[PDB]
Amino acid sequence: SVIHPLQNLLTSRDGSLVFAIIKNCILSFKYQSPNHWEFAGKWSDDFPIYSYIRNLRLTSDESRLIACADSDKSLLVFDVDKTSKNVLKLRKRFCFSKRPNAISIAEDDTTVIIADKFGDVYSIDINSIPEEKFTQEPILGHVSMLTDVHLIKDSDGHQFIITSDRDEHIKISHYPQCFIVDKWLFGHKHFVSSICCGKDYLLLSAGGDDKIFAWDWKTGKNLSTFDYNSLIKPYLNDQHLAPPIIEFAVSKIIKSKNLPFVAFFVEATKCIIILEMSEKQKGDLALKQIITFPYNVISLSAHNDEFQVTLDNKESSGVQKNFAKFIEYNLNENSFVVNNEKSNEFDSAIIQSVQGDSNLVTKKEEIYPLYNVSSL
Amino acid sequence: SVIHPLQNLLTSRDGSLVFAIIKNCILSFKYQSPNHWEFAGKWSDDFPIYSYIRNLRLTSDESRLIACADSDKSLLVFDVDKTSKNVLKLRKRFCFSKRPNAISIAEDDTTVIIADKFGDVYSIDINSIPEEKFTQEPILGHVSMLTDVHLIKDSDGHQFIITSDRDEHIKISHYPQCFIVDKWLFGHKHFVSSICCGKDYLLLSAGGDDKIFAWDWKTGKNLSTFDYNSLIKPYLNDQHLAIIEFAVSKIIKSKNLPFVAFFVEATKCIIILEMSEKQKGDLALKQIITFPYNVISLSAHNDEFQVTLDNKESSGVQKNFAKFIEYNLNENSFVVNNEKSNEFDSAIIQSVQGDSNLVTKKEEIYPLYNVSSL
Amino acid sequence: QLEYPVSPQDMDWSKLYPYYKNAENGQMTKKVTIADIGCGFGGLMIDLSPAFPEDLILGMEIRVQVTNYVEDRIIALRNNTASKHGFQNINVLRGNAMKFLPNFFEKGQLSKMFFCFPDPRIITNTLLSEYAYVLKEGGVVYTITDVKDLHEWMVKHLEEHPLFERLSKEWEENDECVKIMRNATDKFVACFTRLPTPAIL
Amino acid sequence: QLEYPVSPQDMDWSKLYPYYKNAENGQMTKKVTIADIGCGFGGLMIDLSPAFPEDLILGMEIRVQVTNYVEDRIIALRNNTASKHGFQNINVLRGNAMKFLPNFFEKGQLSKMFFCFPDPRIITNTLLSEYAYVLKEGGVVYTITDVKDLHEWMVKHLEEHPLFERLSKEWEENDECVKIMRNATDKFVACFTRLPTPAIL
Repeated sequence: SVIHPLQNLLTSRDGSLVFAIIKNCILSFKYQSPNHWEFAGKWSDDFPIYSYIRNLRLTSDESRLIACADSDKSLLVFDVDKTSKNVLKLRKRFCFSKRPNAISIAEDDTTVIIADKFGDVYSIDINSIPEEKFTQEPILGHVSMLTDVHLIKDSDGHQFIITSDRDEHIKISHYPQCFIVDKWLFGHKHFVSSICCGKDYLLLSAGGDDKIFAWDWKTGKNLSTFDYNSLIKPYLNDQHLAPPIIEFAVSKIIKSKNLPFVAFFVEATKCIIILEMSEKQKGDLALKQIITFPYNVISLSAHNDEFQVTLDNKESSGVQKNFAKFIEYNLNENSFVVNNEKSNEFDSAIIQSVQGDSNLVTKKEEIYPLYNVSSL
Repeated sequence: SVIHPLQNLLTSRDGSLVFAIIKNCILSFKYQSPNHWEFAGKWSDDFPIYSYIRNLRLTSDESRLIACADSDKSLLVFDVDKTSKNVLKLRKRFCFSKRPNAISIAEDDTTVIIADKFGDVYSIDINSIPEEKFTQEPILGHVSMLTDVHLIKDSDGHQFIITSDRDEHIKISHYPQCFIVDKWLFGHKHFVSSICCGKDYLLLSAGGDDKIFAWDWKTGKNLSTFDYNSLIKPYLNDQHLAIIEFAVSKIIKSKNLPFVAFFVEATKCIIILEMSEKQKGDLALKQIITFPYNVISLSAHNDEFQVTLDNKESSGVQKNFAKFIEYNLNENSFVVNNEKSNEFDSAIIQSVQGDSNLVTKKEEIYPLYNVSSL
Repeated sequence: QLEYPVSPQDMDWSKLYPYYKNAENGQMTKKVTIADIGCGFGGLMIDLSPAFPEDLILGMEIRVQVTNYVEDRIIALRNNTASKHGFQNINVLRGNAMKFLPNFFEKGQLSKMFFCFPDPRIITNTLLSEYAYVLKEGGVVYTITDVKDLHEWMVKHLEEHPLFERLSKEWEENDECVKIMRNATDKFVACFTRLPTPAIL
Repeated sequence: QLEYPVSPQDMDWSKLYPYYKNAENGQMTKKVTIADIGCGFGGLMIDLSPAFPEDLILGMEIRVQVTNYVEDRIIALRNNTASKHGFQNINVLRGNAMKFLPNFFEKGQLSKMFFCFPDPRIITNTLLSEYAYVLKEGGVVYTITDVKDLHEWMVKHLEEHPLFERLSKEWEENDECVKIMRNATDKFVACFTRLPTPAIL
């Protein structure tokens, strides 16, 4: 009997609401420090074949939560009761022909940008009634597999959508005038898996390459690159052995909200690497810290100035622990440190939220595949 | 009693037919050497105010002759009887809103390009029936006064119309795709009055400027310029008082020989330049030919030039109405053919007497110097 | 008496646009690219100036008093300005667009041509061919008037000329130039693309 | 395995078009300006070569046997030639236009794009936006096929895309490229202008 590892966390803006993906389910927990975790409901997807749930996102007013269901190629929209015992109420399911892969909410806070597996991008008004048969053309498209979407805005309030793909492209298009490609960012030799947007047109991108890329996206200029090869080398294992030799990929790159820090993780390693963003010369990166964990990092998230991590603890022994870690910045020590109490209580809250459920607690081989970015 | 000077000559291809403009009339004469001139008819325009006739042109088959009538802002079409006693039969009159100023026949030999006083260019099918009220839009246009038109053709059989104007422009347009300006030739500082087209995209242009201009019109490049100021200076008179103002009136090419002739308005000569066979566009003086009167028109028939003179003020027997200049291979020079010219004067005098229209008071003679007005 | 060049290549632009004279070469770093035909008192130019800082913009007017007024006006703007480049990209000259455009501009030189509130013809089937000449392929002709008849006149000739194609209302709603036009001191608008010339090789 | 540049600026064109390498600078004197998408055995290129001597023309094909054939073919043409410039302006590479066009060509770099007898989709509402990117304003898309259905497909998407406008039959009859198309080894033709982008300043 093992509990399915957590696929992702999403923390509300104040910190009191945390959402977690496990298999085809979303668990909500309410939080009050120091370290009090209260179960706040379980939603399960009731539709080889793995019913993935992905891309948890809260609207700006946090009234609603959106996500993608693979079973259904759908955009789930939930109502969020900050007071209820069960916090999530599934109220809509927008279905698509190909399964969503990445999403972003528009500035209007009502339009959702869906990027699908096949390279098309759609927009959806979440207020509208789900059409039984889907009938609208892509807003733009690539002929390669889409990897990430971000709505973004220049100083003048002009909107752009940034899409990245399996064929090393980072495309910047006008929005809503999506028939107009603004430019591409050129530099990646390998698929790009992840982008995050910074201050003053700073963009950070990563994936199959050996380096993290920094751009000014207005300029389109590649400001610099950070080589992380001599850091993850020791962390590489025989899961980085590539079919009929060393192959590794950044899985996610993410930014602290106020501090000049960026974190990322390489798929199937047991660390996250933290770089500092130069305040002197925009785009310049330097190593700040590496944090190691008892298991492989499976997801990386940020809440304000703290990072959360989720781990593959499929193979623990006795009492299953270490499902997630909360890393906080210590101004005194000038360093990032795990918050063991809050993490440990979370493990406790997870164990008791989930037991009974034969779906979530199950055989080790009945656990959804957890390492899916190498397949690019 | 003075006979109205001749405004222009036009010689048929073989040389046996000559046409002349006098006032509002066209006289035809038949010719056989050495020096036999036979009167072959008089047509008169029966429509301050001067009923000019201008721009005599023969179709390619010489079946018809076209011209412009100012009285009527019309394109006259005549039938040409090479055998009849009276050679010309006016058969059509195509009227326009503004008076034609220059014309050119298209490659098809049936379409006439009319360039008018106001800057518009029309095409007319001479086979068609003259519409009582004129109803068709210009094929192209300038906002300045149009000075000359030439239909022209590149090696690939592509047609172009070249138009020049009072504001120094030489425009090259596609034909019949006249909505497409090919290019302009830039260089003239003053109005352009005359263009003539040569071999291998050579073009020659002149007018108010001090120089003759040479171009490659495909290239659009100005190959060179020939300054003729130190030649006509001695020939200038007090009709060039505006302070020295003079203008080339017409520039024209010999048909087979490498020679170009032109005249400056109200001078008594024509200047003949040679076209370089070594370097295309290069010009050099060859000869100046002086006459007893001002040259009023300049024309070419094969390798001979004809000239027409303002002999308003002769005394006794009115002579020297025209001159035929021929090239003498022996002497390597151009020379007047006095016999042929003199007999022509004779044929003119006897073709025209009786007519109170053509023989008249000296002040009742149409103005003869009209290019300076630009 | 009008002053205009013998050819576009003889035109000295360094007096109207002194800020774009290279002090080393004695050369122009930029070329006039936008034209306001009948610029009147220069309002549209003023609004275009900061919207197209990379572009040289020229206004043409035939009225002498109006051009002197505008010269003084932009000279002022230039000095009443903080930056070293304020309104440096904008100017006027007295000239006749119906006649001498090709003296000032090379073939396909301009990107935009504006005819805003033309006097009840600078638009003619015949004049359009000359405008097509100086306007690059892909360039545009912008048109605004309050006179319905004038608007329909302009539209008919632009649409009939083989080298011009009307742009859609959707296109206009997304275009900054149209906004600036609609907001320059009952407004009918039409815009046209200068179609590529059919290749006669 | 396809070879393509990291960016258009990293592309070395001096190997495909050695005759346009400046020996002094080590620089390119000319840029690729015409593109034949799915050039097959290179016929259209051969015919375009002498018609556009000032222009660099590139053919792209995904089939490797076909590209090797065409490489050898043009190498031959180049040596089988009197002049020092015969067929020097034409070449091919194996690549995927549906994916890597922007790796080879800067924004607005091309003047012409040909899709002649495309295999019964390189034409898509979605792909058109990328083509619009590398095709300059005023540039043109040329289309010829013998399949009525294919012709109507191409036409619908080109005409529905905001950045493309069909050229008239009158335009086609005057255009050399259309002639050369119609005469390259029951022929439906359509041509489109790359409209100017609405200014989003």
